[PDB]
Amino acid sequence: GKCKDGLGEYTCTSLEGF
Amino acid sequence: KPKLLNKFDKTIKAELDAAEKLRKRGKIEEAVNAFKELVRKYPQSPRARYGKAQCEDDLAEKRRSNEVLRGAIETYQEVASLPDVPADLLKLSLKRRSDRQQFLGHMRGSLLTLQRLVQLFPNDTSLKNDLGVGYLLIGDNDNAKKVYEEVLSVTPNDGFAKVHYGFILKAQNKIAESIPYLKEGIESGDPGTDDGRFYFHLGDAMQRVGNKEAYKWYELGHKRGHFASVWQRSLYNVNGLKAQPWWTPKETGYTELVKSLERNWKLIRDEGLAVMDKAKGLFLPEDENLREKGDWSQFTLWQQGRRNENACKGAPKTCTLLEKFPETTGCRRGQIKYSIMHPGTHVWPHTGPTNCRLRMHLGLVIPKEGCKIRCANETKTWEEGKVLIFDDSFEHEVWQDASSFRLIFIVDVWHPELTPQQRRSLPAI
Ligand SMILES: O=C(O)c1ccnc(C(=O)O)c1F
Ligand SMILES: [Mn+2]
Repeated sequence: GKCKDGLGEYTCTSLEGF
Repeated sequence: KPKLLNKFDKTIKAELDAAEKLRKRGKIEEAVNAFKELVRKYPQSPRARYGKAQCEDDLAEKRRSNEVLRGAIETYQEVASLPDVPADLLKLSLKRRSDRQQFLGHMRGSLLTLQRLVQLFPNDTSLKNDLGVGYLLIGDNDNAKKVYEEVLSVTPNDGFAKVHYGFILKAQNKIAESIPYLKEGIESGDPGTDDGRFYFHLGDAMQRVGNKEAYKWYELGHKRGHFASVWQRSLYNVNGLKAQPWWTPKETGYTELVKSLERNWKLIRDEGLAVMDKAKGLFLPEDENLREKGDWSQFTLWQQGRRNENACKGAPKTCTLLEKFPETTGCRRGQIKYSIMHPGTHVWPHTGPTNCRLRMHLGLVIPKEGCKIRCANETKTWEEGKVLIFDDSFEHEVWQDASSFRLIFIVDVWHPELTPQQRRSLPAI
């Protein structure tokens, strides 16, 4: 699930460290 | 306070202390070699192995190297594999491991460490809370929910478990049920509860049930720095960007994009209509629980700055036209998509996730009556062949009470004050 029109996911990004 | 030295490590505490002193003085390079020397000489020592890992960890931080940090992650695991590891050291080592895995984006790896942590320490409620986060981060809301149910069943006043349970319930559309959990969890003031996600979803759930207190929480979320303002409640933000619910084309600087959309609107329309007629499965129902009622679907050409090649087969001229405007095709925090909405539709008040985009709406098929969009304190209508521009990080709401369908085209652009390197660097949403 992605945050397209809303803020429904626990996190909207997929981070990659530094 | 923490007891980190087993029986043998106490007999070499002088050497262990000397190595750790080098690390604390910022002599990382000397510290790494000193702990490697201690691991060489004392290959079973858990404190020597933890020193090696903490030194790698510091070294990754100094070099800002994910490579160095991945090394530390395995050394933290090595610690837990040794004999006679003291309980406090075992827990610190594996906790730091999970946390650095999460920092790198290894959510399934972090999850496995968290599972192990809970099996090794079955009475530590904080580790169960952390395990619930592990599940949330891989999209496993069903297991997260059970973890927090287990937590609340033994520590029913745990604020962290309450807000997270409330978040899960709200995401499942159990709106009334989520409110007490979200509210009591924030009010608990427990570590981890002062989080914009919980202010955001508590106020949202209240609005959906008619509870007038919703904006009390928006105001408290603003006061505590989670929201730029009461109306602009996005959570993935670059601070300082001009914040305004409605924009003119000239204010955005994307005048050539707007002209292209408006001048070629009938072509954009007609490709969307052809897909409606002959390939309607390309339109997918909106799936973010944003509707009170009604039918709303979208046909997406770009998301996260990536062209959907199959989708563009259905709108080939429109995709070709848009390729000249990287301010939208490269907007990794936006989409390009057709949006169809039918009568009897009401979209709840909601906010998008980021202040880093603006949304253009091009009217394609607009009934004369019944369709309107409110953003913050100003309500507008669409017009066929004309572009509206608003900042969807501000609360907005939509109604469709016409007697036939309404078709628009949504073109998201980078907020115009974002620099080129900002547009290349920001994580995609
Ligand atoms: O199709 C719509 O009417 C619509 C509803 C809600 N939000 C947005 C948005 O662009 O954020 C919409 F385009
Ligand atoms: Mn919206």
